[PDB]
Parts: sequence; structure tokens; C-alpha cells
Amino acid sequence: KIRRDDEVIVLTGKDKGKRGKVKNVLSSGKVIVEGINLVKKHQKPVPALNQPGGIVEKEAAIQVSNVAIFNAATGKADRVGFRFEDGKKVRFFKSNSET
Amino acid sequence: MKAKELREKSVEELNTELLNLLREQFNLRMQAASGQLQQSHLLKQVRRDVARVKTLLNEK
Amino acid sequence: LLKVLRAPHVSEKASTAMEKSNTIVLKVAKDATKAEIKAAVQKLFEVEVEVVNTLVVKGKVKRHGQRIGRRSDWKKAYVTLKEGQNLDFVGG
RNA sequence: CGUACACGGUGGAUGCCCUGGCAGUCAAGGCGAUGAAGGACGUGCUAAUCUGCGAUAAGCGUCGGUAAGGUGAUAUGAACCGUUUAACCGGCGAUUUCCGAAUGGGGAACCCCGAUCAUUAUCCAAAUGAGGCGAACCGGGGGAACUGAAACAUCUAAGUACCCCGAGGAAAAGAAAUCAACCGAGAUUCCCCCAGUAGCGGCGAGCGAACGGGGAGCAGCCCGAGCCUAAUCAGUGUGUGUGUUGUGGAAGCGUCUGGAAAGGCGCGCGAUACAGGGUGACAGCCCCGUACACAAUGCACAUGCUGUAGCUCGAUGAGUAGG
RNA sequence: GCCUGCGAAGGUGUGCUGUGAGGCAUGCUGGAGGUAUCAGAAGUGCGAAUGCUGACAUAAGUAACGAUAAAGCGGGUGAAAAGCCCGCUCGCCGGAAGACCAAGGGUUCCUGUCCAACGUUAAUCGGGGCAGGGUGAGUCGACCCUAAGGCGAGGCCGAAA
Repeated sequence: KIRRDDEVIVLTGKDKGKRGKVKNVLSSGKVIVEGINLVKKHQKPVPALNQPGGIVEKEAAIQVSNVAIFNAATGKADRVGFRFEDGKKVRFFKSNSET
Repeated sequence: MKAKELREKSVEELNTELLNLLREQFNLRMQAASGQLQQSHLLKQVRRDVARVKTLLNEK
Repeated sequence: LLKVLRAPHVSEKASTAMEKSNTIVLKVAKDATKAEIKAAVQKLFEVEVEVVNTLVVKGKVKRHGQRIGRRSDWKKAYVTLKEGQNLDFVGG
């Protein structure tokens, strides 16, 4: 699964290449990565999309389908950050197949 | 203050603490006075503290 | 002592009083009878009060539409000190 | 001004979708005088509702789980909490206002006490019981009419509707002064059948068994004396299995169309795992999840064990049988 | 056993076929699914109950606004004033449209800002919408008591509220 404690790597959007830590996960399935933001009217580094509007939903809204946490496969992505106190999860993390 | 601190305190220390905290919560009543210095944190903690000491007093 | 009180008072009304006339406004708890409010005052305030009066107030429902009101306000109490000093600060 | 159509509107049908209903099945099944159910009023920085609590008020403590984020539904502004590891999910303890069976007395939630009946009784309420609630199931009493009979007084609808009293999770029955195809069966209910037969009836309409047989489930035992004791009674230790709920975790190619493929075509793979959901369009191999295994809770019933304790002799119950 | 975003179902208009019920094609719209054969399943195909419910047309831009029958002339404010305000003039009511209260209702009271809704016209007005503010007793009243009468407890009656 995806955790806000895991660092992600964009791969499709215009933010392709940027690295950062998740800021929160919504029930809708959208994730906000620390670093992926927009420039408001009064120049305020706040995450959001793009089009004229009023009160609004923050977050750049990224799809899990185009993100890149761990992903064992022939890809261009590299390292990714990840609990430990579990122990059993450490074994899986140690296995090049599980995590 | 944490439960650990209250237990270490003596029977008298818990009484002077409760009386002192009661003193705090009261000056905290400045909420109605619309004071600025006020802070919701300690306001909500004083009621718990006086409660904790009260419960531990019973535990004794 | 430090057990029953709220806001010292408000603007005009609880201001015209305490101006020069020996009288003081202050929001006191509802449960507060007459035992206190002549202690927890006269005790904290550097003075001695004589006559005591505890009021009671409350608004009501309505005010809007297809909503809900059903509530109850709260009540301060006037307490005339005595020929001496007015709390030692607030006032005239 | 008549009709058809066109553009726009009105209106809301239709098509598609549906976080809802309806129906069936499996599992599980009581709550309260240590004062419940329900209701009222409060409680969040702002909060009017709902929900959660209740003045330690949408919360406090402990252990375990879980996990790095979180501050209920509301994705606001401010602010704050978390690694002295919170949020969130599960046992046990503490606290637990007033009324309410309340029960001192009165009362549309407000003011002062074990009220009333009853048992024991140191007769002091001193020690106890009853007095309420709960969807409908079982038992014990009271008991209609419309209606049918194409009228109606028996009959019928009914022993139903409705009234009263009370138990449990289940109730009633029951070891035969029975049955009566016999050198036979042989405790009692219930299911099927026997029967729509025997029987009843202005024998009009209608009403209506049982014995037996085939099954389900099986268990038999207690009151005067003599004697003596492994049934019972009191107490101790204290589960298995099963049932319910919760818990652990990786991985995505080529061509074409497209804003995006979970498309079409080509190639390949897993399966004690041919459920479902998510992800920019029909994804078993993209993510959750499903086998697998683990954990918590309930089950707790039982079994084992300590001290108790057989057996024998005679009779067998009248305002009853019966009229 | 087939069709489909090189676009379906449905809808509108139009072409063709069948004696017909009905089938089918084209264009536009729509924009997601929809069929044929054989074998089934059906809460299966309607103008026609002073029928039920909702919607809508004509009727009509037609019927209706009156004892406290009262307003008028200047002026102020304003984007806008016949009924908001000022002055004058002119009137109405008098057991009363005056004053104080019970019951009942209950914030509708006051101030500021507005008006989309309400005020059977308009409104810069409001008992309208929003946000604040207001109801400070020992001798006033409640609180206390009792009347007709009612209730609970003992007593007495298939049983009992």
C-alpha cells in the first residue's frame, strides 16, 4: 500500500522527475507529494491545479497510477524511502521481491 | 504534568497543586473578558490536571 | 476566592456604572448563589462589598428558518462595594 | 388567426447510474433496586443539526493491537496534538449529578425521607422479598359479534377477536387401574400415514378422531420402620473443540485508437489462491483483497479431584370411586 | 453466434418492406452499450370507471379592493418619493384609536447596516433580512394556606390499575 511516510517519484505529469514525501492520502485516491505545488495569485507556494476559481481544494492531486514508490521491474525509477518496529516487515523489505 | 509527577508528590503536595491549578483555571476565566493572552491549550489541560490529581488522590 | 467569575463587564451599560458611583459589574456563574459573590470578590478585589444582586437572563429560539435554536444564554451579577476603593484599577 | 416545422424556453419523461429498499438463508440472543430502558438539559476556539459524551462532557486511565499522522459527519479560519509514539480498534478497573421500580412527602424534571405490602425477627426494617421493562413464541383463566347456514333461534365464524394472571429461552406432556390386529405392543410429545375412514349432524349444510404402522428422540424414578453408607450435597481446580469478530504482506511489456486504457491485435504468466472493490474507458498477474497463517474475544458447558454416601421389611393415599 | 466511441440504446425527421402486429435503412442528436437464431421466463404489449396523482391550455389580463370615507400645498433626502421626514393648513376619536392592567402571546422592543423574500402598488420605510444591545425589590407578585372535591395507606368484598 501507499503511506504518507513513503517518498514518491512522479513519472507522467509535468512534474516528472520531482522527488518528495507524501503530505496526506485522501479516500478519493489522490496523493499530495511534498514539493509538487502551484503558484497562487499573491505568490504563495500552495499545492493545487490550474484554472480560475474561488474557495478551493488544495493539493496538486496525483494519481497512484503515475507515481513511483517501490516497483520491482525494469524501470527508470530508483531509490524510495519507507516502518521498522514491525520486524516481520523488515524481512519483506530485505527481500528484493516483497516490502 | 503527567501521572508520574502526581504520584511522586506527597498528599499535601497534591492539595497545594489542586488549589493552585484551581487558581489557574479561574484566571483563565478571562475568556469571557475577551483577553488576548489566553490560550485554549492550558485552558483545556487545567480541567484534566485537576482531574488527574483528583483521581490519584482517590487511588491513594 | 478564585472560583466564580467570568468577564469583568462589557461596554456601555456596565460602564456607566463603576464610573464614579460605587458599584461593580461582573459575570458570575449561574450556580453561584449569594454565599460567594461576596467572597471570590471583596476577597480578590481590594475592597468590601455590601448589597449583592445576582441576575438571570436567556434568549430563545427562532431567528432563522428551518434550522434550530433552542438554547440559553448566561448571568452576571452586580455587587456594590462600600465607601472605599473601586477594585484598585478598572473604572474611572 | 388555423397547422407543421425550425431556434430558444418551460417541464420533466425517457435512457443510463444508484451510497436505498424488498426477500431468503446461516450465525448469535436478553436488559434493569452497585438505581436500567427512555427522555430533558448541557458539552467542541467559532458549531445551528446529527453523532459521541456528559460538568475528568464528541472525552480521562491501563494493557494489547496498530501506525505516522491526526484534531467525528464538514474537504472553513486560527490554532494545536503526535517519536515522553498519538489518531484509530479491542479486555479490566475508577468516576458515574437529579428524577425515574424510587420507596419520605408534594411536584408538568422542582423542594424535605428505605413509601406500601410481606417474611424472618436480636421485633431494630436489623436481615431479605415484591412493586417496572422486553419483538413476538409456551402455559393458566374470562370470552363476543359482523358472517356462513344465500332468512333464522341449535349449529357456524370462535373457542377466534378482545380482557385478566404468570414463566422461560424455550414452555406443556410423561412411565400407563394404557392399547385390545394378540401365546401381542407396551413412558410422553412431534412429523408422515392411517382418514377425510369410524363417529357427529333440521344426518341438511357441514363437522371430524383414534389404535396401529413408518420415523425423530430415548430414562427412568421418589413418601412408615430396621440397617447401613461411593446416590446426593458442599467446596476446589478448571479446559479441548467449535462458533463470532479482528489481524500480517511484492510485483506491469510491444503495435494501433484515445485526453487517459482496465480496448482491439500480438506475446507471456500465476492459480490448495475460475469472490469483490479501487485505479483518467469491459485489470485473475497495476493497488487492496482472496489461499495461507496469526491474534483477540466468547464459548467456561465438561472432565479431574476433596469431604459426603448403600441396602432391607410392610403398606400404599374417601367425601374419593360411584349415584 | 454477432455488432459498437472509423460510436450503441433512446429521441426527432425521412426512405424501403410486410395484408398487419411489426421489421429495416438514412441524416441529426446522443454518447454508452445493444442484438439475431433456437430453446425458456414473465408483475408481457391499453383512448375510453362525476376513475387516482401531477402537470398544463382556454376561460382573462376578465369578476374583486367602501364611517377611524383625509388629505392638500411647499420643503428636505435620494438614481428613483402620491403614502420616508420637516412646516403649515385641514380633520378624525373621547369609556374612546386616550392611561394603567388580567389572561394569552412572547422578543415582535432599541441601535446600526440592508432589502433578494414579506409589507393585496412603490419604498432610500418596517412589527421584513442580518448583526449586536436591552427586562438590576425583605415590605409588588410568586413562593405559604385552604373550599367544593380529589388522591394515597389501613379496614371490608372470584380478582384487580
